[PDB]
Amino acid sequence: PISPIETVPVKLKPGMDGPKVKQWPLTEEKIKALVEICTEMEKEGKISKIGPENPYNTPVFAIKKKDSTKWRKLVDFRELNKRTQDFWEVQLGIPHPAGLKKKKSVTVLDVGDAYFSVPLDEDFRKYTAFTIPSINNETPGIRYQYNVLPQGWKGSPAIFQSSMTKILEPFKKQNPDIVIYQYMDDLYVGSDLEIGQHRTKIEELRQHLLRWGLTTPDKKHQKEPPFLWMGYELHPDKWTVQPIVLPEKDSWTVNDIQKLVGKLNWASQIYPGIKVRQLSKLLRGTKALTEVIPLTEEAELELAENREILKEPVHGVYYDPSKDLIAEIQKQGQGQWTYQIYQEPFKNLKTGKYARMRGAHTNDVKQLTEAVQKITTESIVIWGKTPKFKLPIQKETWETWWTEYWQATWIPEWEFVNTPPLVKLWYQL
Amino acid sequence: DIQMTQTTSSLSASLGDRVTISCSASQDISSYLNWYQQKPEGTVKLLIYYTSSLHSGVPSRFSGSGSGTDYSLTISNLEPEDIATYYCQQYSKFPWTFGGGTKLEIKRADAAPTVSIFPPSSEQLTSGGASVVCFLNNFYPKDINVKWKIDGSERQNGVLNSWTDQDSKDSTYSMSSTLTLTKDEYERHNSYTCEATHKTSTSPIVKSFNR
Amino acid sequence: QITLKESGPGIVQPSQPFRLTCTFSGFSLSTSGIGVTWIRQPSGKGLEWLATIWWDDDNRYNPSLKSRLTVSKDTSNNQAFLNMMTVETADTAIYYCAQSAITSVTDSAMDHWGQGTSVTVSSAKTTPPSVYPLAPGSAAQTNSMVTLGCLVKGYFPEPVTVTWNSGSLSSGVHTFPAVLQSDLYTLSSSVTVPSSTWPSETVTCNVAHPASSTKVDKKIVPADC
Amino acid sequence: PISPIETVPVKLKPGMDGPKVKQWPLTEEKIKALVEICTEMEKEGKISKIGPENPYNTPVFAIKKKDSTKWRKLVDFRELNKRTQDFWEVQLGIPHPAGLKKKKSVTVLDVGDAYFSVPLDEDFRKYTAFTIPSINNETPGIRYQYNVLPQGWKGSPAIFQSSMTKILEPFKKQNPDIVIYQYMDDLYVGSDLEIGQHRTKIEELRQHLLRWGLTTPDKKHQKEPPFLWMGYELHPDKWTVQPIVLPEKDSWTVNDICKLVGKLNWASQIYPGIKVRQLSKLLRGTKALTEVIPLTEEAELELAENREILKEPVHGVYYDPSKDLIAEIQKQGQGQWTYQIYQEPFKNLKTGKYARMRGAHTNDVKQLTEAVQKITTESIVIWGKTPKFKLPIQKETWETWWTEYWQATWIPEWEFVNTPPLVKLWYQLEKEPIVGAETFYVDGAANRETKLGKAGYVTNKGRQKVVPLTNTTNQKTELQAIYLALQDSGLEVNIVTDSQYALGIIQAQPDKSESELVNQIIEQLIKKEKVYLAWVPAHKGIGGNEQVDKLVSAGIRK
DNA sequence: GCATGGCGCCCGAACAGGGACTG
DNA sequence: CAGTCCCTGTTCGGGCGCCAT
Ligand SMILES: [Mg+2]
Ligand SMILES: [Mg+2]
Repeated sequence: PISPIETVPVKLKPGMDGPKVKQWPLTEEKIKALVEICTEMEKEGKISKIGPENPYNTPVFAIKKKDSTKWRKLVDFRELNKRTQDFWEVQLGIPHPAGLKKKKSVTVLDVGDAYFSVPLDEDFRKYTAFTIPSINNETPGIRYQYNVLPQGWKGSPAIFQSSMTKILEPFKKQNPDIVIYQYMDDLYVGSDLEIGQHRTKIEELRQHLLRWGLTTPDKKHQKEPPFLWMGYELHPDKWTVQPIVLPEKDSWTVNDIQKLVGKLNWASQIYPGIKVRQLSKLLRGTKALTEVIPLTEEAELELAENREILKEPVHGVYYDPSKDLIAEIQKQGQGQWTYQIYQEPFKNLKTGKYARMRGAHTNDVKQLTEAVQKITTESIVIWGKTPKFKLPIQKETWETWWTEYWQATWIPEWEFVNTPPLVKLWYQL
Repeated sequence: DIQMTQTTSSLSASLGDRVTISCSASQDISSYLNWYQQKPEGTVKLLIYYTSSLHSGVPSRFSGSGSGTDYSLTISNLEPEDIATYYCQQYSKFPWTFGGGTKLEIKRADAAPTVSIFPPSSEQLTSGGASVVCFLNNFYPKDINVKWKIDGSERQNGVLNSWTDQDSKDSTYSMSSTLTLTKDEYERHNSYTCEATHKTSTSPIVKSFNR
Repeated sequence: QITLKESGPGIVQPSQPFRLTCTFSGFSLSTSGIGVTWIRQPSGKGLEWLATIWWDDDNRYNPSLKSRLTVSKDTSNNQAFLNMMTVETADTAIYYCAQSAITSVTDSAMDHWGQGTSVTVSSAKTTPPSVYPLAPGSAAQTNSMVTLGCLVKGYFPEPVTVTWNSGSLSSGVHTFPAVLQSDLYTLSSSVTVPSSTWPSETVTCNVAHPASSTKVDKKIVPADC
Repeated sequence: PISPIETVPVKLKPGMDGPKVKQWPLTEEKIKALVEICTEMEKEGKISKIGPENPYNTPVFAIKKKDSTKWRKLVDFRELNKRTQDFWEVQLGIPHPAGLKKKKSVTVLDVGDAYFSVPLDEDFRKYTAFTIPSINNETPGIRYQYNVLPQGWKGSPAIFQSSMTKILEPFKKQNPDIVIYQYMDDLYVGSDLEIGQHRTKIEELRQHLLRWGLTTPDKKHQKEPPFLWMGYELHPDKWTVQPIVLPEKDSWTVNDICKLVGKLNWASQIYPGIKVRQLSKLLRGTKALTEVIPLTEEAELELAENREILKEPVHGVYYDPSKDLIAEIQKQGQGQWTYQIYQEPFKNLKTGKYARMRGAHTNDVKQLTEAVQKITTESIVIWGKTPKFKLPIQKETWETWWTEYWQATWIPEWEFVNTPPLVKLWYQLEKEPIVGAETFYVDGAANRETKLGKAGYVTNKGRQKVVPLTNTTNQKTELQAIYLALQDSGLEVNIVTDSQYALGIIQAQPDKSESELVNQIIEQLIKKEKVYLAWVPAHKGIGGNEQVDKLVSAGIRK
């Protein structure tokens, strides 16, 4: 019975019932884990066994974080999260650090347990129920539900936000420079000190916390070769928007003209100062493609002119925190991926290109997921909200392995799309 | 226990030249190799880290290269400070390992050993001991070969040797060699010979004496 | 501004422990990437790795000696130590302590080194050297240059300071590295001068051996019979 | 007896009330019949006589089991089920023999009265009320309420399942090295102990359930392979699927097919390649459920081959942990695919077939991709591990696929098995415009309000063609244009469209579809030696187009 | 006036969402 | 653009096979 604190009420969005999502297959290696970490949570009684009588459900799976080599249970509370919401956006929204993006070194702390110490609203508990697969379906599933604020549920941080703001009041007053943001199960701490100092300061916060019972994971650092642990910190500076460009041909076959006509045409939607007529003229009659058309000075006049318009920020762009976020990803080629984050069609807030993780094993699924997580992390720092993903992949395939390479406490909202190479504008070069 | 090897042991070049040393691993150590410069005095400095990268304040005439198992250090064009031993360390898996080093010397017109043999100083003998010094001086190259023949018959016991580093001025080597016998054994023979087999004379240089 | 200095007992008795102290300045053993490594180098041989003590204390040992080695620190004083147990003659070498740092995802190097300490294993008891002159005879002097020698035999421990004519004579002089003869050091020096000077003008061997508070000279009197 | 197990609380679907459904009159034949059974039940505790204030009732008639001629109570819980809250069902998937490990000693059990042995929530019984009418219009019939788990009731299954799970709960923690495969109330127990220490456990268990109300009747197999479990027969070294006897009727009717197509499925899990895509399409269309149907020879071939396989007996093996898994895909008739999952040489763990054509226009890597994906998931479920693949499609082919595609993809560790039909894309667009061909500018258009429209092209050499079409739309016409140019052209050509639609469809390297147009548009591609398509934003001014546009815009509105 | 729950398969329908044309 | 249509993907329902009560 963890805390004397009085339970805060929550009621899912009107005319909407709780989650009734099925449990996807889990691989031994995960069940085993998912069991042990559920058996023990049951004893400390943060969780409680339950049977059929509870009509709701949500799925669970676990990921062995490479970050700490310690398995972490993960409940896909996206439906439930959606259902319940006057809560975390309107009622107890947690403000955003204008300047978290502005730091040069930010780290994420998994402050999940901090939650296992607050009683979950009495009535609202039927909703967080989940189940556990058994290999070869040897026995029925093992259902349970939460009694304390749950992990990865938009409500926790909102509810805990009170005690969290207290636990950090000191650290922040004694260290006014550091900036701290909380998004669900994580703590975003960013500084402007040398990396060596940051590491320290972060390692020191991991203390001030511990003095409060909030224990955070033990990220390991190996002394053999790939010093992966060197990338733990985020640096919102190599964060550079990637505008579009129009290649350069010494001479331009017919082909070359058209392609560049379309791109220039598409882009017109983004930036409205793109003209094509005085440039497309050079293509007037049904001619062979392979023909080396020469660039009029009337034409070239704008070819290089239009490009000048592609080297800058967009037209009266703004970010409305009241709308959802969307992100698009196009498998560009040989490990390369590019994306755009927008709320309104053709009025993006960002573009860029996740290059690649050298250990991408030449796996587009793996790389893709990683791009997602990556892109997701950015959105959180920058605007403080997760974007809905338009995933360049076939549902059924993505659903088969996204977990395997997933290494995050949260899960973003996604959908699938088969939309071929529209123009090459979403630029490859 | 990832064995690191530098084939070329002692390489000798000359000012102006451009040289390259070999460091071959035992496995694809994925460019996790570092280069070290030990100067004849004894201090060790860092040249290259991550097969090719340059440590701060290190001359540009320094380059690293290698991939998987074969790596090489390339000094653009020699100077007088580059002429010293070189080491490559592999940091891809403890235990860490270095090569066997590659001594970088200075090529100098070959010269022959200025042999000199000596009689067991009275006092040495006054106390019951007899050594027989024999200096081979300023020869080139290093690879020399001594031989101690007593009244013709070669001797094994009592023989000692000591080489010197390349002299930084006349670029040559020298070498003490001592025959330590007992006084009774010294006073039990008359002939003692020092023989110097160098890459200069088809005939060993000799010098000797009789008590 | 970074620097490291090995401290040691210089000479240790066979099968007894010794303890090297690496005192540094210019970085702490706290800053994340940092760590100290201990390299060894036997007389004339190549560099050998011993151990590296990291800031997290995930110290790693040379497998071939872990059973005897032991690494540690005192981060507050900026010192890092290395203890070796049951040392054998083979442990005689120059010990370096270097500042190793993991910079990035791919770079880890021992950026700065010390100068090392000379640890020698020998149950030999301090003893001064007996000097013997080397005057050529039986194939004696003519018009050119003659080579004069000087022998320093049976001393402990290193080193010895050998000069000719108290520094006066110093152009054609060769002092060779010593050698162990029955756990006792021996070595010679050869000085070469034109006949026009010797024997006409005295030539003396200046031998000094700190450890025994001794200083001795030996005149190179020419051969008699 | 009945169990000391705590009762699971079941409510009614929110806002509703119990079932108040009239009992229809029955024969004295049936009434006194029922009265027998109920009296029996009531004495056995399964039920109890209720008071008059209970307004609920659910029908209940009776029937005769011709063989015995004896009778059995049949309650119609239809209405309750409509008003009973819904549970989150626990049985997640049925087990499979391919997922068992050879255990020294083995036993199989079964509980008696399983449902009739688990207490029904005190507070819900009133709803399971039913009446057994009086012969005549006399005093009310005899009222009764349910006390145990009423069979034919929504909850019943799920509730007995959890109950059975909790009852085994302890015993398992005490003997963590015994496998207890529980299915409803069917317990298969196996362990590597000595037939003795085993019996001492087996017993020790029977006495643990008995203590809980679970009667473990003498319908338990001990040292009795073939063990008859879950529809199979477990043999020490191997397992057999209980004999499958397919209906071989003279004149096939729609419904009779389902009893065969299905049974065929059931066997697809052990018998290699059981192509059924054939006789399947029979049921296709919108058919009655007793309507007769002609056994097409196409369907005959399927039945022929299949009937053949089902003739030669076969066995499956048990799963060996260490020896990792292998899944081998085989290409079959169009759409069909087969696979045998194994670990050693030619011993099959299990086999199956996949033939779902995903999407309108697909091809053959895609299908294989999907094959592999579906096979994995199916193993994760039986062994909790992904298997190793042996696929008929060489590294070369694949390598090109994913690198060329704009959609992300992957396949796990796999080698190439040389065993045709092999899988490899059939055609291949061009990256750059080719010189030695006319650049055919295509297009087409249509008027919804008419169902008609034209489609054709204009080549750089002034050539032209414009066929007019009826009953088609823009996406039909624009995909039509591309067809011509792919006839009215050499072995090398550049085609230009404005339909991302038609363009997309193509780049995907389709190699089969539903519509013929795009089956023939495919045919032209496999035929030609070089093609390259480019795209341009129609209604933009781009020359090569305007020509074809206007040419096919003879009907732009009205 | 004939059961319930589970999984699979195969078919067809209603459904959802994106893109394209039209007055 | 508002109102509609085409096309493609997905979900769901219905019947069968199998398992059990
Ligand atoms: Mg049975
Ligand atoms: Mg058009």
